[PDB]
Amino acid sequence: MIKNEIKILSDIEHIKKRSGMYIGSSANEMHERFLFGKWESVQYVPGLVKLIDEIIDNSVDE
Amino acid sequence: GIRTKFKFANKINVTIKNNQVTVEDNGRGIPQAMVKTPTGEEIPGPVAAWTIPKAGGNFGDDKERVTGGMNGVGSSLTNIFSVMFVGETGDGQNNIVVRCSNGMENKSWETIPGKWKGTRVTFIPDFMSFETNELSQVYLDITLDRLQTLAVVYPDIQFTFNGKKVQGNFKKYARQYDEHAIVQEQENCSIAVGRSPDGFRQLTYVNNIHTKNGGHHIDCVMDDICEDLIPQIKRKFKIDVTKARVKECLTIVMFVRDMKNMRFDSQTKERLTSPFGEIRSHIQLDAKKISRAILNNEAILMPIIEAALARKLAAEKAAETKAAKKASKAKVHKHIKANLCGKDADTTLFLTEGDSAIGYLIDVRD
Amino acid sequence: RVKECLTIVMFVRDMKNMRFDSQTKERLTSPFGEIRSHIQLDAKKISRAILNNEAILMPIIEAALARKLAAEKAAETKAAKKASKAKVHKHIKANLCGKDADTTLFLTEGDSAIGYLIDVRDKELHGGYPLRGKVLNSWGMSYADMLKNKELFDICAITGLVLGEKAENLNYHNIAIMTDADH
Amino acid sequence: NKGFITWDDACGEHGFGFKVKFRKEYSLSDNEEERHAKIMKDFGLIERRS
DNA sequence: GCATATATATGTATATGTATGTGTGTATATATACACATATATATATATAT
DNA sequence: ATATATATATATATGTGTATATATACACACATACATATACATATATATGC
Ligand SMILES: Nc1ncnc2c1ncn2[C@@H]1O[C@H](COP(=O)(O)OP(=O)(O)NP(=O)(O)O)[C@@H](O)[C@H]1O
Repeated sequence: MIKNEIKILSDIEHIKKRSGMYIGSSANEMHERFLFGKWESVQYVPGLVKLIDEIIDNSVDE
Repeated sequence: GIRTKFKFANKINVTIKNNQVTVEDNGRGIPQAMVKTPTGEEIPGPVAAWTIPKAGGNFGDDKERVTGGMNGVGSSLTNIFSVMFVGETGDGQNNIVVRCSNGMENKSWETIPGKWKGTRVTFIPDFMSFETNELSQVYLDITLDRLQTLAVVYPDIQFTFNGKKVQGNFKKYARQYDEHAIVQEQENCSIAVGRSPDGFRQLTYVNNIHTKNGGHHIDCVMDDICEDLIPQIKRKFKIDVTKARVKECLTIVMFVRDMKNMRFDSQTKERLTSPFGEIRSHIQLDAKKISRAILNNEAILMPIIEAALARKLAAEKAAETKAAKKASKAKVHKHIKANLCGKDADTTLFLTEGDSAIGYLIDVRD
Repeated sequence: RVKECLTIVMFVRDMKNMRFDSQTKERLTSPFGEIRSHIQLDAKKISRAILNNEAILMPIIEAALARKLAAEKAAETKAAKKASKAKVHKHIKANLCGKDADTTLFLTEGDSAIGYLIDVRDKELHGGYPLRGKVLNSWGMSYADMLKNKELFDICAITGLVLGEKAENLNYHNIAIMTDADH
Repeated sequence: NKGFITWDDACGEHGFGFKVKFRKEYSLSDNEEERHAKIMKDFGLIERRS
């Protein structure tokens, strides 16, 4: 029997347990990306790129 | 249904009529036991599940959790965008009614002695924030097709829509896409390969989730299929056809059951972003059998072969070069030409109907 | 099919109410009225500029003509090609042709002889076909080169005779050859 | 080439003699005036001229 | 438990409006594919040779 | 070890014959049909109404 106990979390614990909706993809995957104008097959983690881009877009918004 | 190993919630009534959705299952029940808020307020079980978000029974271990729910915000999100929301829960000893209204700004929980065992969620959606006013027939058709696909994935759960039973078989569902679709069923996977003549088509299900934008799973399955098919078509017809050119003519209807540690990039769960080692270990699909079965078929691969040689013959037929002083651009066999025609001059063209009436012309003209 | 051959670079500035489906903000789900009001891009002149451009349009034309070859190549029904035309238009098909009788074929010369052939023949046994002009040098010739002319092939088509083997399946039993009475 | 008729020749001193075996999936009307109207509609034996 | 009523869905039958004639020759031109032979020609395939 | 000298059956082509076919404009004023759709009646049925 699967244990189903209703647990209520704060902001930090719900982000850290459910990181997928908040930083997007958190696994190393292969896509096809325009780097330097070239449609090249890259393989990376989009979470770290998004993690830098949050600060980058905050500075551009400033 | 999964958390009781399909003994309970084995019938699911999804009735959508007059902008009102009633989903009733005979599960064991949302628990009456005491759960605690971090704020200190003592709130009972189903009302804390159905009013405040970030609450639910999927915050435990993730590697053994085979259910489609992770976030604990979903049915509360259903409560938020509904003008009327009643949840009637029976655990076998009591009936807990959680009634919310005015966009969950009114909420009240109540307990009646009773003997039902199941869950009934009856809600009328709010239309003030959505860009619609009524539930039209396309929404009911999408819901009925989803219940058909879920009955294909889970034949033990008897899904009913508006009091009408739904039979789900992978064979009739696969021939609904293409009647020559090659099927392959496993203990957790079920894949059908057909034809896509006007673009690329796909449909995939991880457990009970419609991940319409994809994931790592379809990429790994098409990689394992093309890793066997591409040297096979290279030895069969000696043609250099790429992975994407083979893949875009295929419609792939693959079904994944009993996944572990499923991760999704959004709340809507449309892209399975689990690590590729996890999906590659979980999925035991035999790609070489699908490769030989679509090789031996003449109705899918051989159309790609004849279309590719049609492209190459159309490329080979387009051959052109230059000519030394072309006469009157596109000239004619019987067309005699003035030698200063085309340049800046007053040159005249002659129109007659007789070949006898031009054999005198070439001497007497300029 | 037209727009799959283009790499399109869009840069949008000073957009208003940029609604997104996700935290990553990869899909702008703002309504098309607000974006159509905000984007003032004149796509007609871009269509005219790729109209005047040639090395984008020529892959579109070549892929389009190959697509129409793949489209109207694989179509139609009743693919039972053994006789596209029953006998010849000029041929007089006998009523007991193809079965065991004394079914006789007439190889006349000239289609202007077709007058009165149908009228007082045997409708069940007699049949006819007019030949054309004069005949090739068929002596000691390869089969592939004699097969490429229609007027000798139809004789081996209207009747199940094949050049490589004997005659067993004669649609016309007797072959009556009549030629012109002159030289 | 519709699976209804199979025609053959029965001419002689007069032309236009066609012996037609109708097929079993084509309906023969027991109403003979409806048979006459339908054979005029389909076979077109009445040519009208002004 | 039974009256009932009307609603819409599909036969159906006609009545629309077109669409294709070809009519039936006159008229205008043009094209086609074979058999009959020597006479060049040409172009490229093989030998050899150091 | 391939460049070249050379030889020989391919391509018109002549005229005579002997036979085919084909794109069109003309125009009524109908002829046959090509679907065709379309609106409306009525049936049943079932689910409401009682
Ligand atoms: N109709 C229902 N049937 C079964 N369990 C339900 C139902 N409604 C709510 N629950 C449970 O009540 C709790 C509330 O969690 P909920 O808000 O639904 O998020 P979730 O199930 O994790 N979906 P999501 O947030 O999108 O990942 C969970 O334990 C649910 O399984």
